[PDB]
Parts: sequence; structure tokens; C-alpha cells
Amino acid sequence: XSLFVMKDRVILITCGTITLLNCVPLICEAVSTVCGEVEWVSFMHKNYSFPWEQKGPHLSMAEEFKTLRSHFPSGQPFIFGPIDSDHYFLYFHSDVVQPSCSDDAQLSMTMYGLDRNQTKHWYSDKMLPTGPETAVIREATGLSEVVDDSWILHDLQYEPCGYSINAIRGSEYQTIHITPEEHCSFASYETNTCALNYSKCICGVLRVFDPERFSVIVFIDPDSAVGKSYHSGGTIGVEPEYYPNYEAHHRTVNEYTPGHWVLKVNYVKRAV
Amino acid sequence: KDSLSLMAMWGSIARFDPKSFEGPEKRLEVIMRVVDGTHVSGLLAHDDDVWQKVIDAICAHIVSREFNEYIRSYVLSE
Amino acid sequence: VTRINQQTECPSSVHDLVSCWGTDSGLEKRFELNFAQPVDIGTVTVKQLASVMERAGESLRQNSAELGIHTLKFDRSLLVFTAKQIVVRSSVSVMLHEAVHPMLELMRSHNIIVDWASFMRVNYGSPWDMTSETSDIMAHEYAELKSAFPTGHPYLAGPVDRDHCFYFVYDGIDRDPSSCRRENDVQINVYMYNVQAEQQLLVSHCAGEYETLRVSTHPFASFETNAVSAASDITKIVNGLLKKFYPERVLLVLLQDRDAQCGVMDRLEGFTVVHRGANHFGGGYVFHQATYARS
Repeated sequence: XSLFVMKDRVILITCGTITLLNCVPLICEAVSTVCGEVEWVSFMHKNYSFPWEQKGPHLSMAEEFKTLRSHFPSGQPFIFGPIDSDHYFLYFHSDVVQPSCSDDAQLSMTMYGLDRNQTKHWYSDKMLPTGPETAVIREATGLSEVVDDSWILHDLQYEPCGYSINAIRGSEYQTIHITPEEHCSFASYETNTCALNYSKCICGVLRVFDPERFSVIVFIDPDSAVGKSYHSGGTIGVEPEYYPNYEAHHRTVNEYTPGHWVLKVNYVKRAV
Repeated sequence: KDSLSLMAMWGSIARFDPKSFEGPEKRLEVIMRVVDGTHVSGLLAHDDDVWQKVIDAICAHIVSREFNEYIRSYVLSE
Repeated sequence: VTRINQQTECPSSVHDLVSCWGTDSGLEKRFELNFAQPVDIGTVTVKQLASVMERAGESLRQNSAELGIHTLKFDRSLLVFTAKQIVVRSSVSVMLHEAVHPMLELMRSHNIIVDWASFMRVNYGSPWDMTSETSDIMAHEYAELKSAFPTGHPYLAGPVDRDHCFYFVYDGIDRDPSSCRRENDVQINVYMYNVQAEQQLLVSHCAGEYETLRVSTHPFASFETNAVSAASDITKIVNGLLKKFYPERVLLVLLQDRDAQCGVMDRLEGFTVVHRGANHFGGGYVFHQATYARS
């Protein structure tokens, strides 16, 4: 995958072995032409399921760190969660000379072991862009609920399997990518929607995939709706009470840069 | 390799069974400042030609495009 | 750099992974064991504890015996043993991971069940420094720890390129409602980098409760306590430590156990917050951490 270009930022999401960092020089150039100034860069990825197959600087977190340091020497890396299990790698750089107002929001989900009755619909012997055939898939699987009629959307059904969808409404976006293969089943979800509580959003995605385990990370800005709620003892939608079929295995909280926080939680299905 | 990536690999091996595609994604985000002389449209002033060259740098390509008064959305494939 | 695909086997164990696929820039290592049941203070002898530490290149030099506390002072490490836990803190030149398995075997020979364990190291540099052996040691530490506790996991709290703590945690605590194993521990750690103008001390006012202070080489001081009274006024004792030592950087770790006795103090005197964070373990307990630098 996904690329989101906004008035003030770029968001590039890639999977597989795409060497994502090779496009940084061109993004810096895209900001210079319009006479902008880079002030905030983040690179993030859930721990790779097969790190030995990654290429370029992505074969090791040290090399991702080395690469990003060559371009942003002040940036800082982090690792949230168990290093030999579900965790996130983050590299953050900022040159904020003008104290601004941060009211953005970012919600990401990584889901493994997807529902087998659902994977049947993420298969296809022919390529299919956004058309009547993918509409059937959205209704048959439940994506119609996550991406209702108020959203502009374009999606792609892959061959032999695979599915991607983008959705935009106003300044909000929403994306999903699915790897249906049983032995390496995975699905991702990300959105920037403003919401005092993410419980219904998350549950809507869980009902589609009902995964054996999933992680959720939440970036909280100080001046956002969720930020005001979080910084006053309010619940934000990732608390264990909202997921009774799941057990929280580890949770992290970090103020990676002043005033900005990140929450991450790993959930595993109890499997009675 | 480094000790931390060594730990990460052992966790991926224990959950690995040859019977594989990388689902977990990489995310890059760049936010820019706005100076007096900045284009009033920001990065949206660029046409799709600009962003297509970006995707070529990573050996990928656009498949479909949807725009908006606020966002440009592109779906990509290897 | 050229790179090709080598179709190689998967290591059957962590040890094979370290040797086949894989100057210490730390400042202290810490190894802790807790037991499913309180252990008699005198069943594990000083002789047996000293032999375990000989596997880590340490020789016993002094030992005292107080109410509920046995203290063993080595060349570069300090060992405390109460009915509830064994804790050893050592300098970085001590291969403290080589005492993990022998220590566990010692417990096994005494019918002592270890249900919780941790290995911790405070780093000033990064493990990604290829000119330092820091990464090869951490790999070995992970080999013994994961070998001994396959269910344990490592974590890294704080910026990987700044002051931070890398620790391994194994949680085998029985939490069945019928279990009498309670979790109301107090653990407060203060690491003070570059203090102004060497020793290993222990002080205790109650039984089984202690304060330990280590000072050694760049100078640094390491303070720890498990006294329940300390968890009621942490903001006071840290300020007393900063005045006494006056460091450039500080790293605090505070344990909030399942039965909470606790967020890090938001502000410290003449210090700015570099990083703040917390690790909420599934068992219900939390490890809070914050790093500071002189303003």
C-alpha cells in the first residue's frame, strides 16, 4: 502493498522481500520539490516469520539500523515485546524545531492462524481487480462490515491466493492484506481513524479472521481524542476485557519521544 | 549476525514447518514540515508519475489508483 | 557484498544456532531465582553456593549470616540468598551465564522447585557494535537461559542505542486459584552512571529484606532493595542517592508485582527524562523503567 500520499506525509507498506528502504532518497526528493522539510520518519515492522529469507538491509535488525542511521543519524531503534516471539521493531527519527500539535492516530493489527472456512474465499485461479467478483468475497467473508458503503475502496484478489484492499474516507484510510496459506496464515490491518475506543474496530476485524493469535499496536499522540482519553485513565479498546476468548500474553507501554506514547499487546486464543 | 536478530530467528524457527510467504509487513512513514514557500497542496501537488518512480525503486508497481480531496491511495504488488 | 542462498539445516537447539549462525559494553549483570515454596535458610550451604560461582570464575572471599539473609561476597559479584530468592549481581567480566545451569542443578539436588527466574544486564552501549564482544556474550547468555528455560523469553526495555536493560524472564509460577503462591514482591533498582568522587555492601533492618550497593569501574554505583518500606517512598531514596553520587545518567527499574505494593517518578531533580516505559507481563506483574540524563 500500500501507498498513501497525503498533503503532509507518505505511508508506504510492503510485504514479502521488498527492500523498502531503497525509496528513501526519492521520498526526500519528493518533499524538496514542493519546498517541504522532513521532520518525522518512522520505520516499523512486526518480527519476520522467516527472517533468513529477507534481503538487503532487512536480513538483520542491525543492518536495518545501520541503513537508517546512514540517512538519519539521530534516529533511535526500539523493540517492543518478546524478542524470540511476537514483537515490533521500530526506528524513529524527528527534527521537530517548531513545537506543533499532534492529534493523529495509528492502529495496526497482525493476525496469524486465520479461520479455515474464511481462507476458502481468499483463493482464486484468476486475477480480479475491484469488481463484482470481489464484492462477493467481501460479503461472503465479512469485509463488507469493516469497509461499509461510506468508504471509497479498491481491492485485489490474487492468483492462486492472496487479497489486498485499500479504503479512504475523507482524510481517514484503512487497509488489509491477507496471506491465506494455512501453514503460514497471516493477515494485517491498519487505519488512522480517530476513535475514543478501538474495541468495535478491532472486534470487527477479529470476527472476519478469528485468528489463533494476534498483536495490536497503538500509537497515541498527546492531542488526539484517544490521547485525551488515555491520559485520563480512560479505556481505549485494547484492554483484555474486550477479548474474552483471548488471553493477554505480554503488553508494553513506551514514551518513545516526549509526549508521544505507543501501546502494544499480544493476544493468544485460549482454545478451550 | 547480532544477538537480538539471533533470538528473533530462533523464535521463527520454532514456529516453522516446511509444508512460505512473508505476511508481516514493513512500514515507512515520512511527515514533512510546511514553510511559507511550501506548495499549498503539499505532496499532493505531485502527479502519479512522481509516485510511480518511487515504487520502481523497490521493484514493484501500481495496480489501481483512487484519489480524494485529502488522500491518494495506491495498491501495489511485487 | 555478494550474497547467495545456502540451503542449510535448521539448528535443533539454541546452542547449535549460536555456534553455527553467530570489551563487553555492559556495566552489571543480575541473575535471580524464585522458588515455588520458601526454602529453609540453611539447607543450601555456603560451600554449595561457592562451587556454583566457581563455574563463573568467582572465588568466595567473605560471607555473613543474618536473620533470613546469607551474603556471599566474591571478587566481582555479590550473592544474596533468602527463603524467597537467590540474587547475584556481578560486574560484566564475570561470565554469569555459566552459573545458571549449575545453580539450577543445585536447586534440583535439594528438591527446590524454581518457578520464576530472570537474567538482566544494564548496557551503556549497543549490542550492534561490531567492534565489541557484547553481542557474542549476549548470544551465549541466551543459549544457557533459553536452554534452561525454553518457556522463558528475552526483552529489551529502552532505546537499543542508549541506556537500556536487556533481561530474560521465565514465568512458571502456579497461579491455579488453589495455589498458595503469592506475588507481593518489591524490587527497586537504581543504576547511576559516571558518579563523582570500589566496594560491595549489604544493609538490612528487617528479616529477609535488604539493601545492596555495588560500586566499581568510568565509575558507576548500583543500588537495589526489596524492603517493603522502600516501595512507599521511592522518590525520596533516589534523591538521596543522586546527591550522594551525583551521576550524569540514571536508570531506574521498579517492580509492580501482581499484588501491587506504581509508575516511575515523573520528575527527578536536575534530570531530564530520556526514556520511559513499562513491560506488563502476562502474569499480572509489571516492570517499570525510566532513563535520565543530567540537564
